[PDB]
Amino acid sequence: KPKYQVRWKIIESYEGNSYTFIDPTQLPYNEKWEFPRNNLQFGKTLGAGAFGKVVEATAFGLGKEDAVLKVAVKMLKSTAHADEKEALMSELKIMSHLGQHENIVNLLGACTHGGPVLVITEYCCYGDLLNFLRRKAEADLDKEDGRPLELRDLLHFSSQVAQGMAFLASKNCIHRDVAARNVLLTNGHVAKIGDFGLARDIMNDSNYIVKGNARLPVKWMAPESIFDCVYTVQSDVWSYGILLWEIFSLGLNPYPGILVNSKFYKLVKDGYQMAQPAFAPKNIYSIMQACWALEPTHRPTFQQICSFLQEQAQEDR
Repeated sequence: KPKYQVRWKIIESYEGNSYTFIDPTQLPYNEKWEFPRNNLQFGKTLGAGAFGKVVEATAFGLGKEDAVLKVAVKMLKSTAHADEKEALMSELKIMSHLGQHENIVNLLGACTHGGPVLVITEYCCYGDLLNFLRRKAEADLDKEDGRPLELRDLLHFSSQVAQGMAFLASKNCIHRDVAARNVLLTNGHVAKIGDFGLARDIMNDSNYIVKGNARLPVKWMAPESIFDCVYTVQSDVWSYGILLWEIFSLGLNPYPGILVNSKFYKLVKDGYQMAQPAFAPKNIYSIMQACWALEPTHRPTFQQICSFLQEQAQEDR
């Protein structure tokens, strides 16, 4: 139409050489997540998109009777396209199924009776990584005032996302939209990877380009995804290299000013790459370059990258 959808996938297998993915529609909703709508106290909108919004709420009695806890709750618009209504449910499901991790935005519960479906996730008080970076980069002190960004901060964001990604990969999960806009920062500026597409307006985002069938983040995509339509863990690693660029350029748009052709697609497949970002050390740039290997199997792994970046961040004796 297009409709709202999150583009995560989970592999069943495995055996082709072809992938068969889980149909989330057939997954069961575990009722353990159910939370009373009235035990939520709604607050400010964290982001409102074309298909729905993401709202901050205060939850009472979640996981413990006395608990008071700031949460993020996802919801669709009143005029929801019949499903969608299911995509939000899928949702949820894929996400039950994955389990918890420190560096992913975690599911906390859901409201499925007494009104429209609500999905309760972890609240992230500093918002998305992209805006944070851009807000610290802007030169005006009435807006932002704080400690100056340093290399160690950028390494922390990078290793924290890599770790979250290493987890998903371990659980046969392909994100399909790793990007600074989808990394959210929690207490102590700890990075978490999720999907914040509901909060954004996809129809007027120059990052999402009509590629025949759908509207895809082509600048963050491996050549074989464009191609060719192949998505893998290695394909998410390519997107991570783009994310690395996003981080070490402090929020600049990838391939800045490049006319997204053709042609552009062919040039990338024939091995065009972005120049070194302003604030990337040579050795971080060489991670980017490795993430953009034309041979998917020559790309590094999230765990490798994670370890390397945790090592680099280590303050000397």
